[PDB]
Amino acid sequence: LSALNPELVQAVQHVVIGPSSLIVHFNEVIGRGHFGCVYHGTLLDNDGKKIHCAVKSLNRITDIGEVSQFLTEGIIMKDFSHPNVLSLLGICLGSPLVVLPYMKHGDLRNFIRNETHNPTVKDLIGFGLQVAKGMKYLASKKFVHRDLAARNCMLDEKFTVKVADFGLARDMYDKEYYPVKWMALESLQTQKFTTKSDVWSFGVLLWELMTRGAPPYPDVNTFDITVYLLQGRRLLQPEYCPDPLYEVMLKCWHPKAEMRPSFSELVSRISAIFSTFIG
Ligand SMILES: c1ccc(Cc2c[nH]c3ncc(-c4cnn(C5CCNCC5)c4)cc23)cc1
Repeated sequence: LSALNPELVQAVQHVVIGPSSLIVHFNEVIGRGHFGCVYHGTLLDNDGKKIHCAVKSLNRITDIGEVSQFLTEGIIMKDFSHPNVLSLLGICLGSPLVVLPYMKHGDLRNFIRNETHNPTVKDLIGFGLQVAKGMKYLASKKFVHRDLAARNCMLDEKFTVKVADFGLARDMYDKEYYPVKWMALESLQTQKFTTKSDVWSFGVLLWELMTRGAPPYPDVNTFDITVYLLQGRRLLQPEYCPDPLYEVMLKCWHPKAEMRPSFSELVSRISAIFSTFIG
């Protein structure tokens, strides 16, 4: 660690959590191993307030080159915070640690699929509006997510949705062993991603919300999706999805990227749909 470049060490000081400020429960994993090496932890802020956090161990990092790159991703991610985006609490330098807020309800897809939970149509549109707000923020920063889906959004104790799976929180489902159906048509054809291809993914995420986590295009092979979309076939209107909300989804799947709504337009249109419900 003494081999680290000093101007880079100075640069990362506002992101670094001192080892005396973090208590990691290496004996308690979060999510039964489904999210890899992530543990319960306790972060002590400057005032001594105890913060329940999720601590990911980055075992895939060994050399000083990978360590430096990890410090930079930390510096960049610390500048991203919004109520609807998973916010980095900090980093710790065993293996390097990524400290994230604790999300009581885990991923959005498993929450809406859980038979014991009963989110209303209002609550579901509300989750889609929160995702649109988080994406509007990421898009304003010229950030292209590339993997927006309900599995990649987290839900906290106050039912606030956090767009995740970016920066140091990427490869969320990295399991140790012993997304073509969300992609825009041009991304399937050219392998190039833009904010307008994230708008497409957003439309598929809206459809996941309104069907309470059903898998998209279950009868279509991942190889056959391109042709299916070129024929002008699209995901159908879910049973209890309001028509103006389905109109919004169809706009997200326009074959011409330039004709799709912006995330700013999506927040505007969805906020007005959301306001029609009693609460
Ligand atoms: C890297 C990047 C992002 C993560 C995601 C993550 C960050 N903070 C979390 N806080 C809690 C949980 C989580 C997982 N499952 N659960 C619950 C679900 C309801 N039943 C009890 C368990 C909570 C996940 C995360 C991980 C690694």
